[PDB]
Amino acid sequence: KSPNVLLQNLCCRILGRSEADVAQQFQYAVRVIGSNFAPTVERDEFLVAEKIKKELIRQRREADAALFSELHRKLHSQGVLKNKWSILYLLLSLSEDPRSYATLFAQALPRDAHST
Amino acid sequence: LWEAALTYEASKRRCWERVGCPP
Amino acid sequence: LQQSLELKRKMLRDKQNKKNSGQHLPIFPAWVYERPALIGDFTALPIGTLPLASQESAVVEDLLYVLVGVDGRYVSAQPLAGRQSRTFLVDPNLDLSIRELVHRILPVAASYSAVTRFIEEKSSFEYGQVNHALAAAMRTLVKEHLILVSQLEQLHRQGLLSLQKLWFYIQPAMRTMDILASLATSVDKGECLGGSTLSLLHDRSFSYTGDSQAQELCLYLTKAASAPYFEVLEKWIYRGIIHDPYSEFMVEEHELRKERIQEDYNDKYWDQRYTIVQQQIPSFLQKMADKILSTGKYLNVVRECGHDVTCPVAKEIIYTLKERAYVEQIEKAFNYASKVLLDFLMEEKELVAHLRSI
Amino acid sequence: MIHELLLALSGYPGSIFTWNKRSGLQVSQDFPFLHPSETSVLNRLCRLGTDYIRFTEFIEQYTGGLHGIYLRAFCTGLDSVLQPYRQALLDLEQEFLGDPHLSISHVNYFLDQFQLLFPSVMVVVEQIKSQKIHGCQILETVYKHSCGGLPPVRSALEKILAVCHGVMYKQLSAWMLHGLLLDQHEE
Amino acid sequence: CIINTTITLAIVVDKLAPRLSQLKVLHKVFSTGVAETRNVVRASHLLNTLYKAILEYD
Amino acid sequence: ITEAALVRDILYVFQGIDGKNIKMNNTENCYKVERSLRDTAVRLSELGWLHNKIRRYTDQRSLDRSFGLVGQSFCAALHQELREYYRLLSVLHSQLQSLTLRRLLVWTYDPKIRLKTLAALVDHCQGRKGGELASAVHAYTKTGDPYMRSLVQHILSLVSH
Repeated sequence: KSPNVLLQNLCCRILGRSEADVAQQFQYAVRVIGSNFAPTVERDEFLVAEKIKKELIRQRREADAALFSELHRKLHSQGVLKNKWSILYLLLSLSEDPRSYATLFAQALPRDAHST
Repeated sequence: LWEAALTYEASKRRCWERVGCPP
Repeated sequence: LQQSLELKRKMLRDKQNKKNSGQHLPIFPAWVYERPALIGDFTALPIGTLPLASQESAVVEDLLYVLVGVDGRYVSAQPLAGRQSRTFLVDPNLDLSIRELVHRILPVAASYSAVTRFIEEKSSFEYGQVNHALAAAMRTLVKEHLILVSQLEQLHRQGLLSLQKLWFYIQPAMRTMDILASLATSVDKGECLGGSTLSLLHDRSFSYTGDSQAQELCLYLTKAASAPYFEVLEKWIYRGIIHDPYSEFMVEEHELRKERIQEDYNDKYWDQRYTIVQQQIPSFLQKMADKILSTGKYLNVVRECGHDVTCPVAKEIIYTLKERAYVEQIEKAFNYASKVLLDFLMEEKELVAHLRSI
Repeated sequence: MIHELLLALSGYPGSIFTWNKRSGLQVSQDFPFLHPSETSVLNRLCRLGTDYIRFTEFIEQYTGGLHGIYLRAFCTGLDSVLQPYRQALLDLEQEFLGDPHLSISHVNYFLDQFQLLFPSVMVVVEQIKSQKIHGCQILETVYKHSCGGLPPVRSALEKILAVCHGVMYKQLSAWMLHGLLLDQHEE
Repeated sequence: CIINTTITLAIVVDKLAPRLSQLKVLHKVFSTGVAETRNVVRASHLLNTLYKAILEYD
Repeated sequence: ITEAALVRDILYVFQGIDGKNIKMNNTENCYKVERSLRDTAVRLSELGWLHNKIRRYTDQRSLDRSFGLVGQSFCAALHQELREYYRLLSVLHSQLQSLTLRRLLVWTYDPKIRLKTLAALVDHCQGRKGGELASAVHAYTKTGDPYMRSLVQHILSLVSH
């Protein structure tokens, strides 16, 4: 498939509808996904792993923070995933706490120092 | 399509003389 | 480096002869101080650095070591810690542009070594309850400083890093470690323990108010250092207890039961038993400092006979800037201790009938 | 030594982990392809296999000590207490079946909970062998260590005490109820 | 279940534990019934050994 | 010789074992290697020196029956803290086959503060038994450091039982 047809499958997955029904939200999804296609930060899985561990430690779930360390190695063990940074960066962002400041902590490199 | 084929019925067989990729 | 052991012995003796009821106050063993391990500081091509384009790549990896505590092949850390401004020795025969350039980068290396020593020194038992927490809040800021340099080293593996690129990258770390080194030396130089190290952080929060980058670091360190001191206030304002194993609180309790017992000769209590300590007020609680002492003063004279303290407030007290919550929580338990002790005195052992009989 | 180690810890030796009646399981210490540090971790794991081979030899030899019933109840308790070590070994086998390269530090972390329980029950067997502890004094012998203070060790010896209390209650429900004793040379 | 799940030596021996326990009793019970010439003593001794050997296991 | 050999060397010396290029196992003063070589090994080997101390004590204390009910339980809690350090050594070995995160300093930062606390609990509780032994574990939990506060107060809950 292509990403343009594949975005419409996502709009039919989240909103339970057919592609002939939902077309105003897909119109918005093309606006935000298009013109923001290229990756803006330098890719490294190490910083994202050390942030998912920090997040799982912060919720007093210290047992899952080192189970993630055994789950992240199997991704490298199998080896059919090309961009492991992007999917982890996405899965960290959609994370909810079952139950502040970030300019102080470690952030990704801006890619602006290089002549892109 | 491939993730749709990925929902298949798996064979849970194994031997000692077959360690790597032995379905 | 050794006069700190003298300092630790003096503060040891002070807490020891002060708090005479409990078991001996905790200490570290001596080797924790005597290790050079815990303090962060402790074939190489003799071509006289001929090749001009390779000099940048050689010195920048020596820089990637020197940013985080390690002497380089060409840069070298001088054997001070006599002073605290730890200077470095670059190789003489360098490109002067490069030698000057790493001279501009080395202040973040010097402002790192004076931070790790502060956290290593003020994590000892003699420095109270709050100067422990001030050296506690700086280490999450040490973590990011290391993470940048490891990411730059792994980028340097690909050859896509320059000395100018590195000098561009480290600009936030040059500021943040400098504010931590300023706070470290300001707590060390003027001896600041307990409430005195809670005043100085509140002063630097007013120094940086319009930057909003150095303010947020400093305001984070204030709320983190205010956690033990305000928790003693969370007992002393609501109950008569000051648990205070290191005498850092604004209120100390004298054992002047020794002179005045079974007859209160001084009628001891208001005058000589409960005193306020002036240097251990954190300079933002001066406004009700008399009321803080009198609040717990009103509770314990009930606690002498009435075992119950029945404070229904039990309000969590914490430092906040811009917004004054810790004034009225003091006023609430001050109103309650005053109301209980008064109405106790007027209903129970009534004062109108005794004055009538006088 | 990934499968030979699970086999030697299963109690079947092999001429890397050379069984010696003096030195239990013993690696033969001179290898040009591995080196002295992993040798030490292997020796540390061979302590557990040494204890397991001595336990299974004691149970096979005395399931019927010198002859008789109260220590017969002791061994029937003892193999059932050693059962989770077997089943944890069988779980290691499935995990090494799943992944082809897992460490010894992986095995060490999984078996360091039996690394404690085995030398603690060794002294419980050793006092019975040394003092020729006859009949109902075995009940006292396991109970004075049922004041253990490793909580796994206390519970593991409690299971053995419950088992051999079974044969104590069995003889007592004969003599208190039908009036006859049922004891040959034990009491 | 061999011909139709993984199976090894170390699984089949632990599966056959409560059977290999019962066979060892037969190795000692039959050993007295094979070690003996008249037809009355060879049956009387055999039948008496069983009544002794179960009272061992009570 | 290479820093990769130094990595696998220093990983076994994390366990405290004698390695290839670093020889001295705190017999005379401390661990010594024989510039990534000297200084980084002299960094990381002190975690194995910590391993040597807090495991020497519990290897002796589990072999002493006179230590009592409150100190075989103290010996149980000190073992529970060591198993998770071997878990960290397990993940340290598994990422080798990069794993040159400045020679594992973030990976061995969270052990070293915990181990210098466990070594403190070891050598302050040396010689004490009975109700005096739980008093020394309580003589560490006025530490405002919550990583050290939540550690010893967890060890108090196992000792005080």
